[PDB]
Amino acid sequence: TGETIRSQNVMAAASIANIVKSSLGPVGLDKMLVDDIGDVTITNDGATILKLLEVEHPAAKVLCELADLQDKEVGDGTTSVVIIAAELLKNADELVKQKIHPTSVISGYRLACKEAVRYINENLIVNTDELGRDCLINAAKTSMSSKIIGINGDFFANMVVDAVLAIKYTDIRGQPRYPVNSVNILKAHGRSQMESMLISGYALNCVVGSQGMPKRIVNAKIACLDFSLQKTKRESDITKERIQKILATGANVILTTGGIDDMCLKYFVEAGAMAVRRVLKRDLKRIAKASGATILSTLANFEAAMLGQAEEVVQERICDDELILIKNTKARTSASIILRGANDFMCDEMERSLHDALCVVKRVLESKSVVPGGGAVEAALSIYLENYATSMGSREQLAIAEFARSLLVIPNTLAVNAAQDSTDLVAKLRAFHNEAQVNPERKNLKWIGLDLSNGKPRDNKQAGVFEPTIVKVKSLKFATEAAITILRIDDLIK
Amino acid sequence: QDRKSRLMGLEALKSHIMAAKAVANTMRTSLGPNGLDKMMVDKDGDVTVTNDGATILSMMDVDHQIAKLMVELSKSQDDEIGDGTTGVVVLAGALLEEAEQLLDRGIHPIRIADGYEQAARVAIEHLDKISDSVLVDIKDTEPLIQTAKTTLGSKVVNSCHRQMAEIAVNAVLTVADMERRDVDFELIKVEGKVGGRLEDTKLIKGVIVDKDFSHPQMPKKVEDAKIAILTCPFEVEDYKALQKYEKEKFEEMIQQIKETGANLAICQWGFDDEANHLLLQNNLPAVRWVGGPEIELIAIATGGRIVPRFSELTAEKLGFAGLVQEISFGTTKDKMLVIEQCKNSRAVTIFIRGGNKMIIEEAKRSLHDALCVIRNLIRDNRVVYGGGAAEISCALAVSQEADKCPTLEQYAMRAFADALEVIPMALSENSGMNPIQTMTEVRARQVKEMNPALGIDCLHKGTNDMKQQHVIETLIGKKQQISLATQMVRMILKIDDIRKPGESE
Amino acid sequence: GTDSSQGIPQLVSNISACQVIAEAVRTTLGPRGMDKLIVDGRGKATISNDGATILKLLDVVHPAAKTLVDIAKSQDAEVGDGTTSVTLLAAEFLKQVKPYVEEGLHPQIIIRAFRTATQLAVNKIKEIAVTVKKADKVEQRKLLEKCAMTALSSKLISQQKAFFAKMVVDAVMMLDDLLQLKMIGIKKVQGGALEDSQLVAGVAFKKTFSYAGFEMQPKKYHNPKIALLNVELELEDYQAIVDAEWNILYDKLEKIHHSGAKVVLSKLPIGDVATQYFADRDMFCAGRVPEEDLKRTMMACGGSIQTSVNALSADVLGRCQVFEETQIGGERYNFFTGCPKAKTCTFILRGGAEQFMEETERSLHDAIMIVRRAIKNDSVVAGGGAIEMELSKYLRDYSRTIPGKQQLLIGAYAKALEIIPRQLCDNAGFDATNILNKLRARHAQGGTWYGVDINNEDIADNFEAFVWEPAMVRINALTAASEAACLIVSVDETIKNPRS
Repeated sequence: TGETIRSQNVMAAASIANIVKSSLGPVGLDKMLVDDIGDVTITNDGATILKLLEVEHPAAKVLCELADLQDKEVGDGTTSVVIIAAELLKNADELVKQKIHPTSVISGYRLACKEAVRYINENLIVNTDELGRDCLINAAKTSMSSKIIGINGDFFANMVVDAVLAIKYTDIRGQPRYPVNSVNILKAHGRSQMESMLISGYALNCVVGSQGMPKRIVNAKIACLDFSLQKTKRESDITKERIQKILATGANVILTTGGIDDMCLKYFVEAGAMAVRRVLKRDLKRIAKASGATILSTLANFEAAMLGQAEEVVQERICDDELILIKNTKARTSASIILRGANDFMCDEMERSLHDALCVVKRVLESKSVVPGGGAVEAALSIYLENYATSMGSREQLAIAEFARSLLVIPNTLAVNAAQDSTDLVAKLRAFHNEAQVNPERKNLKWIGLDLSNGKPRDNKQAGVFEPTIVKVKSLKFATEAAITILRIDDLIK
Repeated sequence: QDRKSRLMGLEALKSHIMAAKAVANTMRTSLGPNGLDKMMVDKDGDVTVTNDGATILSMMDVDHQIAKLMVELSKSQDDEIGDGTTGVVVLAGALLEEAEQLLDRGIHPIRIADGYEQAARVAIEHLDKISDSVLVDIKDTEPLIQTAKTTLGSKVVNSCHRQMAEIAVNAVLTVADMERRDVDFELIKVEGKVGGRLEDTKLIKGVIVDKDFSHPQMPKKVEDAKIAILTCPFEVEDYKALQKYEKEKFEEMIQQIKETGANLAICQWGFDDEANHLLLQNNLPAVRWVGGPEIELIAIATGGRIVPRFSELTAEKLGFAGLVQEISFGTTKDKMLVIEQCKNSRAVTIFIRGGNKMIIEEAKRSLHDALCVIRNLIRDNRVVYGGGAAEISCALAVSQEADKCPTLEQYAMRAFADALEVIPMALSENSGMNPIQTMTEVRARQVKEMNPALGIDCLHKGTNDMKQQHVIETLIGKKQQISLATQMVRMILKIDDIRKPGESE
Repeated sequence: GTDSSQGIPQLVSNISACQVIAEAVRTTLGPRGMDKLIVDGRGKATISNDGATILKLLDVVHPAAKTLVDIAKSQDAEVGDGTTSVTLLAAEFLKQVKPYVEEGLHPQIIIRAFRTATQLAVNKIKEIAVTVKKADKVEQRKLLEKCAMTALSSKLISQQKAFFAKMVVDAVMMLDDLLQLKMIGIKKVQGGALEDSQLVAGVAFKKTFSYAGFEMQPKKYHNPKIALLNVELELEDYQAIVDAEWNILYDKLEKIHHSGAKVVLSKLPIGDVATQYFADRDMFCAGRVPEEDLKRTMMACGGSIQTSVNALSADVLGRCQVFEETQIGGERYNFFTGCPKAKTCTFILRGGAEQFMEETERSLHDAIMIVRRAIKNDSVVAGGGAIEMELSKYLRDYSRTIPGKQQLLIGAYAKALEIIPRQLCDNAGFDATNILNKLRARHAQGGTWYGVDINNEDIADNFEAFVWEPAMVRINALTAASEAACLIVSVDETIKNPRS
C-alpha cells in the first residue's frame, strides 16, 4: 500500500525522470504535452517539458525547482541533472534498504562528487587554442554530419572557422566572445550551392547606392539616416541642406535608409555617399556597431565624429548583381556568408545547417576550458570512483560505488535514444576507459565517447565532440544537491 | 482467509518468548513455600491439587513447541535435581522477558545468550564465594532435623516432621556408601500404603507385601530363614490324573523339599489349597497367588539376592527377612506379610501408610530430595542460604561485573541481574506482601551490611535473616538451577523458526 | 495466479521459491549458526543445526526448489559439508541477476557469463592455493594439531582442547584409510569431566536391561570374539508344551561351550534380573543391537554371524586382542576393543553437563573433519569467506576489462559471492557492512587472506589463524552452486500434465 516517504519520493522522481528520459540527446523523441483544457504541445527538450508539466508530487516539484535553478546557469543539461539525480535517488534507496543510514549515503555522494570534480579538472582539454584548428574544423565538420551540403560543406567548414575566430570580439574584459549576428545570412540566386564563400562584410542584393563613389572609399563617416529625401511645399524640403550640413560635420558616406533623393545623382560624386532603401535594421545596427555611426531620423542640432568608418564599398558584379559591399568597417561585425543556389528555399535547411554550425563552435570557443562530450566523462568517472570507493574503507564505501553506476545512465539513455544496444555501448566505453587506467602508456584512450548520431564507440577529441567543463561541473553539483535534498526528506510514514 | 506462514525471525523470537512467558510465569505464583497449589485435571478422569512444579509441568499439556521443549528438558532436569524446577521455569521466563528488551534495542540473540552464559559464570562463582556452609554434616542427627526442616515445614506434618526427619537420618546413613554416595532406582525409599495418618508412615526398614496369607488360621508369626519364592504356574478321569500330577508337582515343594530347602515357599499362580493345608500340618507356609516383579523386592531383607527359579533356590539363596516384630500391619484391614525377621536391607525402604495424597506425595519425593541434599551433605557438603538471599547477592555481583564489561555482553549482564531478581519478587508476592518494596529494602540491608543471608521473611517470622530460620539450600541446588536455566534460555534464543511438518503453507 | 507462462514470468517465481528454500538454510551457515526446529506432525521436535539434516526433512514441494536440493544432495554425499553454502550461493547467483532478466536479457547469455566467471573462479583458486602438507603434519604433527585447535580456541574448554587435539589427530592418522565418520563414533557419558574424556581404539557401549547381561566378564582375555546371533535367549496335551519349553530352555545353553563363545550378540532382549541363569552359561551376552554397535564391531573385531541353536563357527572366539568393561563415572560400559581390523575409535565424552554432547558434535566433529581434510587434501586456502572475496575482486577486475553483455553479469557474479561472509557475521552477530568495507579496503590494497573473525568479530588473517579450507572442496562447491544456478536460469517452462 505504501509505508515510506523515501520510496514515495524515489517513485515520484523516477516518474519525473522517465518523461525527460527519451528526450535527452539529439535524437530524442516527442513527449506530447496535452492537458485536459485542449492544448496540444510537441517538444523534444526537457526545459519546455518540465516547465509546463502539471507536476503532482511535492518532492517532484522540489526536483523540478532545482532543475530550474540549474536552468538559469548554462541553459541545457536539465534532463541530465534530472536523470542523474533520479538514479542517485534510486541507488540511495537500494542502499538504505540494506540497513544503511541516509546520512552515510548523503556524505558518500558528497565525497564522490568532490573527488569526481578533481578527477575532471585533472583530465580536461584546452586543445582548442589558436593552434587547435584542425580539431576545431573537424568539430565544425562533424557538427553537420550526413547533410546535403557535406561535400561542399567541407568548404563551409573552411569558411566557418575563420568566420568565428577572425571576427571575434575581445570584450570589455579582454575575452573572446563571438556574436552570431556578426556573420549574417545572405542568399545568392542563380548559381548552385557548390561554390558558397564567406565575404568580409555585408553585400545586399538591393538598390544600388550610387555611381559616383570609387571601389575603395577609405575614410567613411556613415550618416545612417531614416528619412526619405524629398522636397516639400535645417531643411524643410529635405533634399540638400541638412545633407550638406552633416557632410560639413564630416559625413563621407551618408546612408539614407528611406526613399531616394531627386538630386543625389549630383551629390553622390562630390561626397561619395549611398542610398539604399529598407536596410535591414538588424544589419543596419550591425554595420552601425561595426563602424560607430549615429542613426538620425531628423537632423536638427554626434554628427562630428560618431559617423562610422568603412574602408571599402565595391561596385561590381557578385551574385550576378551590382553588390553593395558594406565591408572592412571599424569594429568586427563585418562578415556575411553568401548562400548560393536558387533562393533561401532550396538551401533553406542547408542555411539552418550553417547557422547551428556557427552556434556549436561559438559554444566551444567561449569557455575555452573544455571536456569531451559523448558520455566519455561519465564512464571514466565511474571507472575512477569504483577504485576510489575501495580506496576509502569507511561506511560510505558503498555510496561512492552507487555513485558509479548512477553516472553511466547518460550514455545508457544516449544508447537507448539512438536506436542502438543499451548496455553494450556502455560496456564498451567502460572497457575503453579501463586501459586509460591500467595501461599506463594508453592515457590517450580517454575521450572515447558515444556517437551522438549513430551510437558507436568513437573518438571525441579528434571528432571535435566538446562541452564546456563548467557546464558538466555545475550539472554534477546540482544533481548531487537535488539527490541530497530529496534523500533528506526521509523520516515520514507517508 | 488467505493465511500466512512467514515468521519474521525477530518477531518469531517475540512469539516464542510470549509463548514461554504464558507457560512460564504461570507457575510464578506457585514459587516458594507459600505458593498457590494448582489444580491438575487430566482429560480422562483425574482431579488433584498440588503445588509441586515437577508434578504439574509433567502432567500439564502445553500447546506450543517452545514450552514443550521447556518441559522436555526439565524432565531431564528432574533426573538432575528433581527439586525446585519451578525456579528454573520462572528464571526462564524472566531471562526471556529481559531479553525481549535487548532484542528491541538491536542486540542479536546469540550475543544475549552467551552474555547470559558469561553472567552465569559470574553468578555461580559468587554463589561459591558467599558459601558460609557447615562442614560437620555427617553425624549431625540433630542438625539434620533443621536440614530437613523447611522441606516439610510447609504443611501440618510439622507435628511429625521431627520423626519424618529422623526417617531421613536413618535413610541416608544405611545408603551412605561413603565414597560413591548414591541412592539408586533399586535403593528406593518409597512404599506407600493408602489409609492411615501422619505417623502411620514410620520407620520400618523392611519388605511389606499386601498379598493374602497361606491360610486364615496359618501361623503367621514366623521367624524363619527358611523362606522361599517359587514361581509355580498352572503350566475326564485323565483330568483327575492331571490333578494328581499337579499334586506331585507341588510335592517337589512338599516331599522333595527337606533335601532341597523351601519351607515358606510362597506361590505365584493357580493351585488347589488343600495340599497347602497338608503343608499346614507340616507347618511350611505358602502364600498363594503373588505377583511377578516383587521377587528381588522380597529377596533383599538379609542382604541376599533374587532367586525366581526352581533349582537355584539353595540354602545360601533362600528367602530373606528384616527384623522381628509383632504389630498389626493392618488395623481394620488385614495384616500384611512379615518379611521382617532376620537381617539387614540394602534396598531399604520406609513404611508409608497415609491416606491423603498431598502429604504422601510430598513425603515420598521431598525425602528423596533430602536424599539429594543430604547427598549434597556427603557428595559436596556445601550449603547456601536461599529464600532470595543468595539471589540478591549474585544479582549484585552480576551487575558489578556489568560495569567493566564490553558492550553487548555488558547489556546482557545488566539484564541478567534483574532477571535473577524475580526469585525475590515472586517468592515475596506469593507470601502476601508488596513484591517491589520488600525486595528493595532487604537488598539495601544486604548491601549496607555484609551479611548475604538476609532473605525475604515469607515464613512471616520476626527477622529477615535466613540463618536463624535455617532456610537453606545447597550450592548444587542453586548452581544447577541457574546453569540449567541459562543453558535453555540460550536454547530458546538460538531457536528462531518453527516450521511444522504436517506442512500447511 | 502468479506469472505461470513462458520466459521471465517463469523465472521470477522460480527465483522466489529459490529464496524461500534458501531461507530455511540461511541462518545455519558458520560454526555459531542458529538452530532450526521442525516438528514432525506427531510431535518430534528436531533442534538441528546442520543445513543438510534440515534439508532432508524439509517441505520441498516446488518444482524449482526441488532442483536445488538435489544439487545439495550431491554435495553432502561427496563430503558431508558445505551444503548450506552451495544453496545460499546458488540462490544469490539468481538473486543478483534477478533484476537483470526482466530488463531485457536473454537467459542463455547470463548462463554463459556464469560459466566463464566460474572458469576464472576455478582458475584463480589454484594460483593462490597453498600446500602445507610436508611442513610438519604427519611427522612433527603439532602444526596439524594447531589447526586442530581452531574449533575450540579461546574458549572455556580450551584447556582440555590440546588434550582433545593430540588424541583426535591420532583418530585421523592411526586410521587414515579413506576415513569415514562411521569409523569415529563418539559416545556421551554423564559424570566425569572434560579432562577425563578419553578415546578408545575400539568402542564403548552402556549395558542396559535389554542390552547385555553379565557384569564382570572375562575382560582380560586374549581372544574375545563375539557371536552375532539372531534368536532368543531369555524365558489336553498340556504337559507336553511344558516338557518342550524345558527342552528349549536347555537347548539354548548348547552354544555355550560346544560353540564356544565369550559374548553372544542377538537382537532380542535379555533379562538382567536373572543374570545368573545366563551366568549359568558363565559367558557374556548381548541383545537388542544398535546397527552402529553391530557393524563397527563387525568391521573391526569380526565375529561370525549365527542363527542356529548349536551354531559353531571359527569366529565365535577368533582373533581379537582384548575386551574391557569398566565403570565410567560409575556407569559400566562395554568395550569391544582390541580388534584386528580396528578402524574404530570411540570418544568417551566424560563431563558433568549433558549439553556439551552437541558441542563436540558441533565443534570437534567438525574439528576432526578439519584435520581429516588437512591430511586428505593438501592444497589449502583461507577460510572465513576470504577466498570468495579474492575471487570476487578478481572477477570484478576481469569484468571491467571485457566488453559485452557479461560485463554486468560477471560483476553480478561477484556481489553474489559476498553472501558468504555477510551471512557468516550475521550468524555471529556483527554488522554486515563494517565487517565488509573494512574487509574490502585492505583486501583490495594489502593482501588476500584477510577474512572474518568468528570470536571478536573483526577483520582477521585466517591464514595465520589457521582456518584452512581444501581448495578442491571449494572448487566443487562453487562449481555445483553455479551449475544449480544456470539450471534454474535455463528452465523457462514447467509442463504439469496432471491426471490422464
